[PDB]
Amino acid sequence: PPIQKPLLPSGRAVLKHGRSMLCSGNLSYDVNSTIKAPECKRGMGFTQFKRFTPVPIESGVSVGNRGWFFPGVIPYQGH
Amino acid sequence: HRPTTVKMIDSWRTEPSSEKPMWYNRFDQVDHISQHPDPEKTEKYPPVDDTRKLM
Amino acid sequence: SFHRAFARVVCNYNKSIEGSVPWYQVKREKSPFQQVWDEVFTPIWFKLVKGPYERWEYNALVARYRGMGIMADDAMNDKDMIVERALDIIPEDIRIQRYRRMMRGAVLAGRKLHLPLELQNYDPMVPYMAPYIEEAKFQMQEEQELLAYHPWDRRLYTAGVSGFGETSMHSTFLTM
Amino acid sequence: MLTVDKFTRAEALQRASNLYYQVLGTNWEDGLNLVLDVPFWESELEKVDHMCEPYLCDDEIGPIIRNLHETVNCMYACEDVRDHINELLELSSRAEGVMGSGAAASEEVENMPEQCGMVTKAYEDLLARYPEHHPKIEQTVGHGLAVLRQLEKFNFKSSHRYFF
Amino acid sequence: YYWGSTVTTEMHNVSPTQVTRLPNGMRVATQFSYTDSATVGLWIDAGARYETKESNGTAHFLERVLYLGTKNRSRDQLETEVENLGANLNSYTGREQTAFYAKTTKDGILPCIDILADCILNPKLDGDEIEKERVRITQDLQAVNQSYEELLYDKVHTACYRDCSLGQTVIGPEENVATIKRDHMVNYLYNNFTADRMVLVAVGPVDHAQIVKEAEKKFANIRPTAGPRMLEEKPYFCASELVYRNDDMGPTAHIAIAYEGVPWRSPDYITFMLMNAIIGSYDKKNEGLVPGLQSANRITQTGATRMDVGCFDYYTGFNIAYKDTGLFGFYIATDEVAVEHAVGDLMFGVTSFSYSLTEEEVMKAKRELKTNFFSGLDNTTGVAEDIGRQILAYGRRLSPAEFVERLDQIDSQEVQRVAWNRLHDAEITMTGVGPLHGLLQLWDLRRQTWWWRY
Amino acid sequence: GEPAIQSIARFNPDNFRPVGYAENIPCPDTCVPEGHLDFRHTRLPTWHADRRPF
Amino acid sequence: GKSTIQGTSYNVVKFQQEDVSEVVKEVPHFQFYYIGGEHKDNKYRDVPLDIPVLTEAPPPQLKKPEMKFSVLENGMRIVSVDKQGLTSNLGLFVHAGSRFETPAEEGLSHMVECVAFRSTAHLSHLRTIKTIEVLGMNGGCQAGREHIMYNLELLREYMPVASTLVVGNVLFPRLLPWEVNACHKEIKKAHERLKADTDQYVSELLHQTAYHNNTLGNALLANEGRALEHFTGDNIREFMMKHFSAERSVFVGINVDHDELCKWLMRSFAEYVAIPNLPRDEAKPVYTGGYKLEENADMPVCNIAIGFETEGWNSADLVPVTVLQTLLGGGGSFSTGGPGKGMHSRLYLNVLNQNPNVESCMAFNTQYSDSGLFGMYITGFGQEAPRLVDIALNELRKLDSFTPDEVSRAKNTLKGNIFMNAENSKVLMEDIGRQIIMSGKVVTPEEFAARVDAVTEADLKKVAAKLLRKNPTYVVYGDTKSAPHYEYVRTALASL
Ligand SMILES: CCCCCCCCCCCCCCCCCC(=O)OC[C@H](COP(=O)([O-])OCC(O)COP(=O)([O-])OC[C@@H](COC(=O)CCCCCCCCCCCCCCCCC)OC(=O)CCCCCCCCCCCCCCCCC)OC(=O)CCCCCCCCCCCCCCCCC
Ligand SMILES: CCCCCCCCCCCCCCCCCC(=O)OC[C@H](COP(=O)([O-])OCC(O)COP(=O)([O-])OC[C@@H](COC(=O)CCCCCCCCCCCCCCCCC)OC(=O)CCCCCCCCCCCCCCCCC)OC(=O)CCCCCCCCCCCCCCCCC
Ligand SMILES: CCCCCCCCCCCCCCCCCC(=O)OC[C@H](COP(=O)([O-])OCC(O)COP(=O)([O-])OC[C@@H](COC(=O)CCCCCCCCCCCCCCCCC)OC(=O)CCCCCCCCCCCCCCCCC)OC(=O)CCCCCCCCCCCCCCCCC
Ligand SMILES: CCCCCCCCCCCCCCCCCC(=O)OC[C@H](COP(=O)([O-])OCC(O)COP(=O)([O-])OC[C@@H](COC(=O)CCCCCCCCCCCCCCCCC)OC(=O)CCCCCCCCCCCCCCCCC)OC(=O)CCCCCCCCCCCCCCCCC
Ligand SMILES: CCCCCCCCCCCCCCCCCC(=O)OC[C@H](COP(=O)([O-])OCC[N+](C)(C)C)OC(=O)CCCCCCCCCCCCCCCCC
Ligand SMILES: CCCCCCCCCCCCCCCCCC(=O)OC[C@H](COP(=O)([O-])OCC[N+](C)(C)C)OC(=O)CCCCCCCCCCCCCCCCC
Ligand SMILES: COC1=C(OC)C(=O)C(C/C=C(\C)CC/C=C(\C)CC/C=C(\C)CC/C=C(\C)CC/C=C(\C)CC/C=C(\C)CC/C=C(\C)CCC=C(C)C)=C(C)C1=O
Repeated sequence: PPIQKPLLPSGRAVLKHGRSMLCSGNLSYDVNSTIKAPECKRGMGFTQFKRFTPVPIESGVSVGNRGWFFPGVIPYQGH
Repeated sequence: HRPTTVKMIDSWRTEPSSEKPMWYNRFDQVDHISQHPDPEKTEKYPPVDDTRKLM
Repeated sequence: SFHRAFARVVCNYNKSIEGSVPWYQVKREKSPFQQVWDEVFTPIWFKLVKGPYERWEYNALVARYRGMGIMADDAMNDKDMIVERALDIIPEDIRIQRYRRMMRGAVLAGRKLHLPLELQNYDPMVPYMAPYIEEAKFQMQEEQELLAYHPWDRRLYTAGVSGFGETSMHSTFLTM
Repeated sequence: MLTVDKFTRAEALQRASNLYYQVLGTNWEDGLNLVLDVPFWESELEKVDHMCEPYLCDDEIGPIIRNLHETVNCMYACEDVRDHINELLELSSRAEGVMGSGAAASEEVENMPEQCGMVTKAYEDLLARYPEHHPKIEQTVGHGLAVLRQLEKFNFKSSHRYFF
Repeated sequence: YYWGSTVTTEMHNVSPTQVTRLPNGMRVATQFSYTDSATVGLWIDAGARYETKESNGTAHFLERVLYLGTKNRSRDQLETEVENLGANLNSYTGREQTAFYAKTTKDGILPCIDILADCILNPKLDGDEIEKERVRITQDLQAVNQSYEELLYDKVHTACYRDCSLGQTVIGPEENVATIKRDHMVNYLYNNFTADRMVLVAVGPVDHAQIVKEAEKKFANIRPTAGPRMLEEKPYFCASELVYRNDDMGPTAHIAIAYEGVPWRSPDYITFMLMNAIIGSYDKKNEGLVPGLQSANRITQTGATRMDVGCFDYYTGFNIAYKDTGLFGFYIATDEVAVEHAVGDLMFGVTSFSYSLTEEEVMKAKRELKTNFFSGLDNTTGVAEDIGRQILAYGRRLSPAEFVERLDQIDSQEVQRVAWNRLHDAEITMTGVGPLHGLLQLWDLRRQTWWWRY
Repeated sequence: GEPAIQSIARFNPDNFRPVGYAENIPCPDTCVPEGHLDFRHTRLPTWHADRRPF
Repeated sequence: GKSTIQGTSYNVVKFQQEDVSEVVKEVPHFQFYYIGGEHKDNKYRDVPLDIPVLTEAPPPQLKKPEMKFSVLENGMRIVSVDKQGLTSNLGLFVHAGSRFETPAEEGLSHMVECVAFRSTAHLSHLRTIKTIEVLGMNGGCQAGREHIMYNLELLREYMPVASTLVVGNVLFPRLLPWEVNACHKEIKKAHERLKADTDQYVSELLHQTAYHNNTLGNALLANEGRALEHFTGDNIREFMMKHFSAERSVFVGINVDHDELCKWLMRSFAEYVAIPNLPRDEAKPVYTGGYKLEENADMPVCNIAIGFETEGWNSADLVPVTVLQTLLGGGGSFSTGGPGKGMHSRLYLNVLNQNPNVESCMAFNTQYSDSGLFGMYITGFGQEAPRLVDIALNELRKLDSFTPDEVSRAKNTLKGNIFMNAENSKVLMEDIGRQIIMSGKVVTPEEFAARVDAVTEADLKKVAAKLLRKNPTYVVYGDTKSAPHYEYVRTALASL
């Protein structure tokens, strides 16, 4: 059967701060909705490749720091 | 870290520390670390003059 | 296939020893033979050999520590990983005095001098690192079990690391 | 399947159709036919499924695959039931003794009517499960029941159609 | 190895999906749910694949203009009527399937069937509407106005399926978009939107009999059938590279690598779903509760360690299935200097399925695959998509229990057999956009599908 | 009857110190104890001769 | 019902002493290690998916979902709904948000969120997160202005494990010094996530300006400078002792059996003492209005927002103001909505269709327990700002009257939105938890529909008149170099 959600679950709250189910508009198509169906301008299918995380990519941001370095310090040969 | 190893095993002949502590098992517990005495301001044992009188 | 049969044997055996009490947590009574050996050999051996030899070594160790003005727990080498992980979490006041004692000891040892006797009346065997060694061992055992239970396959000699497990770049001869 | 061979859809259609009629045209009643051929059918069936995988929605190859799979399902089911009947008949024969004289007669089947009730129930299940293979079911299992009916007097729906 | 059955009593407690074939050949499928809202639509077997090279783009054009007025209604009247019902008409067109559905309240289920029938059967393809949409489609067609994920998704099909219509894009080439007219759209409606290719799906507080009676009344005059589609060979998978090297679009590089996959009805499809879940997805900006350095996913964990920085700003697996072919692979968005490590690590991970995959990783993946699938069936539109897509793909809807039963049988050994047969030492296609000096030749990447060890 | 959050807070490893820690652990003020030779004793007199030439 | 709490009746669940051996039998079965195994070939390896393989399925058992309410003896309220889905959504809501922070406690609510799912009395940080991962569960913690939520999404068979993990965050967390210090990283990430969402970032600017340096104006996120001084385990523990208590907490479960959920939650608090409930300073928000021009050198567009104070969720104006938001609706050029997607809202007809220079115009409406904000949000190019504000002001002056057709369309669209939003389980969980925290009561989607039908044009006029008498809050974000001054806006609205 088809998979309708990204392989990476969001894990965040669907509703925005201060907005309830009553006053959030229609979550199916509202622009601010976090679960709105994407618009198929170029057709259906690309959502399998799509990155749903709203934060833009920061190229080269470190996630492999085990506590060995302070921010802004450049490791030299791993040490 | 460089290639390294620790002997974190289940021995067949030696008990674990939880079963048999090898240290003197008498500690004082506080509610906050600030309640511990300050060694710098704490009097030590009275100095001895002979190596045979040391504690 | 014989591997499939072997895999089933391993599964059944391990399933039959789940929840077993470790040997040290069993209330064990010595056999009638070990009791006799303890009655005869152990007392004489302690009086004549073990007792005197180990007191001689222990008293020498206490003197060596007192001469350097260091504690026993200062003597631990941080090349041991448990010691390194414990030293990460010790509070600053303990850290400051540990560093000062260790620095004084090395100066004394290097210059072939000994601490003045006025400063030697202390117990060097106070276990001040024990709370942190036990925490470090707990942290390491959790990591061992939940994250290192299988020999993992990785791409070899890439990103400065051999791919055989070590995590620091350029930490072996073949990764220069 | 692990293979580097490639086939066109026309070739795949031919292979699947040939296997389908080979299985259906074979006489399932003779046990040796299934013993000798089934090893060849399985090897071919594995190849046919691999090459016909992209045509499971094809308007020609699709229906052939469904019939082929259904026929193989029925063949195994009928063989299993008839295999049990053969065992019951063989037990009855050995109970007769040497030269049918009882010279070294074995122990009889003490629950023969229960076995007949069990076999007939399985026979009915095949008919419902495989409505498009009744000719093959009657050939193997239906005929087997008729042979048993000679040994023991039991009732099954199609008994009158076998002159009982 | 077999560890038991994960089917539960709760999996059996779901309302049945009732599917009936109307005399004209239209299938009507419904599932009752205890909700105050419903989803009713028509999932049609049509798309860009079934368009010819000259007419490619007509289906997308028709989808955009279908709701812009009908012969009986007008765009303002139609939009006003839907709003008064408190509903919203939606639609999409893909390479192989298309849908026209309405999310509505309970009282609007039958009224929406009428609106959807009128749009599909009596579309008023006004020239003014067509010309305005031509401008919008033309702007959409520009690559600058497309996301890099959308570009790569189309280019993966262009590279992999050079010989067949699956390579065509849904929007179509700009030359066709410039020339499409009402007659093109009228022909496409006549040939493709026929009863035998349509499924009316209703999910909500619905009664199967009532939906069937309305469907037969409103779709009475639909064309019963069209001629059977041409018989064609298995789509040929072309191992090729299609890389757009642009060093003037910033630091991030986007790469997609594809293997030949399996069709929907393949016995191995569920295995490919599980392999897709094992690959998983990772985002440096949404790491989750578990950090990358301590992830259970092996690809994620090894990646996070590379150079003490991590070699994956984002990646995801993909498993795309069509009636007679499929694509299986991964998509990466990563720093320029990290591309060699990233493609190498995600290819080493796929090759590992053939050699050394642990039971632990498989069992975790089964649970996260089930969580994704079941959570998708929470709302009516999710259920409706599932019913419509499945009936088109399989001719029936697989129950949650059946999916779990078949998934229980799949284990590490089954994944290894399928990967060894299909993915080991296999041909690959690479596609890319952005600064890709680090990306190697296709042959170099194609040698990473097997190991010297083991 | 203590709130579990308060109870588990006490058993932080920082709250345990060996009995007698403050009365035994040395607290060095210098690495050169009194009575040991250092630069203050080896410095040459200020009237000395240049030692570079030798 | 055995106990009435804040207007709702709950069934009291008694604590019971159960031997650990007996309960272990009921814990869901799962493994972390697979040491060997019994080999079994895939029996369906040759069966195409189009052929059904499952037979003799037990008949389904369907029950109409109903919301049930229960409470433990320690005062924790339990609300669950069973829609018979296969995935559960557990949620723990605590009435301790940023609004309860004192100025010296700035950012502590966010700090609590950052230390979530770290070490507890009976589990390590690593063991908690690896358990969540191995069982396929997702979730996290989010700290708001009035509440903090812990949520997990999981297969419903593992509910006993998930409930235990969530509760451990508030029952006995070990706020160890080194674990807390590792959470200082999350503050910078939180700011980046917030600023990326332009709509949310402007919303935070509105609230800070609307409520100057008081309850609802407190910054949601902690700063990364002087705030780190009290980002400590001890400080966090003191904050939790002030606000976190079983009496201020609500556990919400979707697609979970109520009796099982109550039983397992009871077993978690049976032998432990929750944080005692203590009185706290709860001051009503002070609305001041004002303005803030926040430059973003990179953005060429100008985002403008003009807001007004609303009485909030507990007022009788909740529905009429919500209807007013749907009537005005709005939209944006970015999207091309089909029928029924706001194409005929007043803002869409009067602004988007008539002003090609307007990139987007929408009406926002935030509701809290005792206060809220209503206003218009309009975007465009920087040089257009003087005209964008005039368009927004002109629409605000048209709220004096409404046509019958507009009122009916707004009411019908609102009802559709209510019912369609409700079918999402995560939305339903967050709606229930927030409602109980705000009001102590749950209003069902059907009951809200009944209220929506009773809204008349007179109600809309009355509510709009009250909003327009408040001092406006005027936020400009992005390219602000051409926006009008605040006094221009106030004089324009001074006539009303
Ligand atoms: C006709 C003749 C035919 C001959 C055929 C012979 C065929 C032989 C086939 C052999 C096949 C190869 C076997 C290799 C095994 C390798 C295992 C390995 O590497 O494991 C590492 C593995 C690493 O484990 P780890 O977890 O990393 O670390 C464990 C921790 O350290 C802590 O673990 P723990 O705390 O759980 O403790 C576990 C415990 C477990 O310990 C045991 O169970 C081992 C007990 C061994 C006892 C041997 C006693 C022999 C006494 C002979 C008495 C003769 C009486 C004659 C009477 C005459 C009367 C007339 O271990 C210990 O307590 C410490 C072990 C120390 C091991 C030291 C190894 C030294 C090896 C070389 C010694 C000889 C060289 C010098 C002399 C050469 C010239 C003579 O170690 C273990 O697990 C422990 C295994 C220890 C095995 C030692 C075996 C020694 C055997 C000696 C045989 C002598 C024979 C003499 C015959 C005399 C006849 C007269
Ligand atoms: C105390 C309690 C009680 C104890 C009871 C003990 C019970 C065990 C004993 C009984 C064992 C019964 C075994 C039954 C076997 C069944 C056979 C059968 O039906 O086949 C099915 C069976 C399994 O079929 P399958 O189900 O498809 O599974 C495939 C896997 O093989 C399935 O295997 P796997 O996946 O499980 O992987 C393990 C695999 C592989 O396991 C291993 O190979 C273990 C490797 C471990 C490392 C070993 C390192 C080297 C150590 C050397 C130590 C030397 C010490 C010397 C000491 C001297 C001083 C004392 O094991 C086997 O292949 C099974 C071996 C079966 C027996 C035949 C081979 C035995 C070894 C013969 C060596 C003869 C040497 C002669 C030297 C002459 C010198 C002058 O077929 C085979 O695979 C068996 C054959 C394996 C290859 C053996 C070599 C064949 C050589 C052919 C030569 C052709 C020449 C042509 C010339 C043409 C010229 C024109
Ligand atoms: C009478 C006739 C009798 C005939 C008898 C015939 C008998 C035939 C005998 C045949 C040989 C049997 C040898 C058995 C050894 C068993 C030792 C054992 O218990 O190991 C457990 C032990 C696990 O220890 P652990 O404490 O549990 O965890 C280890 C880690 O701390 C933490 O572990 P972790 O799992 O957390 O870390 C992850 C990582 C851990 O990775 C490692 O542990 C790897 C360690 C570094 C390996 C590379 C060392 C650097 C290169 C050394 C060679 C330099 C020169 C070479 C070229 C010279 C050219 C002139 O694991 C993996 O990566 C898993 C996959 C590993 C395979 C990757 C395949 C591609 C690379 C190919 C090399 C490795 C092949 C497998 C090992 C072969 C062993 C012989 O594993 C190993 O010993 C690893 C292999 C290291 C030794 C490699 C030796 C290569 C051969 C050198 C020449 C030897 C000549 C001397 C005589 C040879 C004959 C005896
Ligand atoms: C009762 C009978 C008993 C008989 C007794 C004898 C038993 C037979 C076996 C004896 C030999 C055992 C071999 C053990 C292999 C261990 C492999 C291994 O694990 O290595 C990694 C391992 C490091 O462990 P690790 O850090 O855990 O590994 C993780 C890292 O990834 C590891 O990576 P890593 O980088 O940190 O460490 C790698 C490490 C590994 O290497 C080693 O440590 C040395 C290993 C090999 C040892 C030497 C083997 C020699 C034997 C073969 C030759 C025999 C010739 C005979 C000919 C006869 C003719 C008549 O270093 C290297 O790889 C250095 C490579 C340097 C190559 C430089 C070449 C020249 C430049 C390039 C080419 C030239 C330029 C181009 C020119 C072009 C022209 C145009 O090595 C060691 O720690 C062990 C080193 C060996 C220690 C001594 C072993 C003693 C063995 C016990 C028996 C001794 C009996 C007494 C013998 C007395 C002799 C007089
Ligand atoms: C009449 C008198 C009768 C006397 C009977 C003989 C009694 C002797 C018993 C002691 C010696 C044999 C047992 C040693 C146990 C320790 C070894 C062990 O466990 O290895 C650790 C490891 C196993 O480690 P592991 O992975 O199980 O982990 C255990 C780890 N610890 C210990 C820390 C808990 O062994 C191996 O790695 C593999 C060993 C393979 C087998 C080695 C040979 C075994 C002996 C074969 C017979 C050879 C001698 C006899 C031949 C004839 C001589 C004339
Ligand atoms: C009687 C006693 C007998 C005792 C017998 C003891 C035998 C011991 C023999 C030791 C041989 C060791 C060979 C190790 C090979 C290198 C390590 C390895 O596998 O790397 C994996 C790694 C990892 O591979 P990978 O699996 O990660 O591959 C990823 C993708 N690709 C394949 C594209 C790289 O391989 C390499 O990267 C190394 C390059 C390949 C090397 C291939 C083998 C070289 C063969 C040499 C040719 C000459 C042989 C002449 C012999 C004549 C006969 C005497
Ligand atoms: C079971 O019924 C049968 C079928 O099923 C209906 C068949 O299909 C078939 C057809 C099958 C075939 C043609 C296959 C080939 C068959 C073959 C070769 C024959 C198989 C049958 C046999 C060999 C018969 C089995 C053996 C015997 C009956 C034993 C023969 C010897 C006998 C009876 C001698 C024993 C005599 C004694 C013990 C008496 C001893 C006497 C004393 C002690 C007296 C002492 C006196 C003094 C004074 C001291 C047969 C033959 C059949 O019998």
